[PDB]
Amino acid sequence: GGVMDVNTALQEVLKTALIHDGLARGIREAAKALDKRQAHLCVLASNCDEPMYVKLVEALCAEHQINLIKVDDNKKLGEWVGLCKIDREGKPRKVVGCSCVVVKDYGKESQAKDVIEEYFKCKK
Amino acid sequence: KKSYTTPKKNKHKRKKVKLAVLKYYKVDENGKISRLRRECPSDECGAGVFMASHFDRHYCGKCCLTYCFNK
Repeated sequence: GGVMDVNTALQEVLKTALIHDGLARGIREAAKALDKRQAHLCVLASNCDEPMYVKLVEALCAEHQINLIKVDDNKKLGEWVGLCKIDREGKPRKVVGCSCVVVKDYGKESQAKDVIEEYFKCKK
Repeated sequence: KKSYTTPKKNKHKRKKVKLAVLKYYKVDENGKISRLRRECPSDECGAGVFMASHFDRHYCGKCCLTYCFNK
């Protein structure tokens, strides 16, 4: 899809893993997912909530399979999932963030979308 | 088929007590988790859902008709 950024990687991963039904949005669905053996990617953002969850997500991914890719601006990845699909990007109806998203087995069967991990396994 | 008269108590429904979202885990250190309430050993349950800390009771909200531990 994109030019293999630290950001366009999610931009091609999302718009795609929703059809896999992978995007366990919110923090609670995320925790419920990665507490099991399903998680294959995690995200975060700034601390618009209690400062004790940025401890917990880092700690839980660390326990079994850490893959945290911290990309700030919660509202950005929020705009990348919305509720579902689109109305506008200038959408005053429902545009809020996610602050964490957990993909399952890197989504539907795919080609260049895998290259995110082909890049960021070794540099980290 | 006649009109209704003023009642004595009428009130519709409870208000879904607004507890904080998720504080079921605590860290001794980053990447050394502790769990206050035990995860329910159920087959239908995916072993990722928690139990109520209901001392004199243990209540799993998924199996909403059975599997309660009394201590």
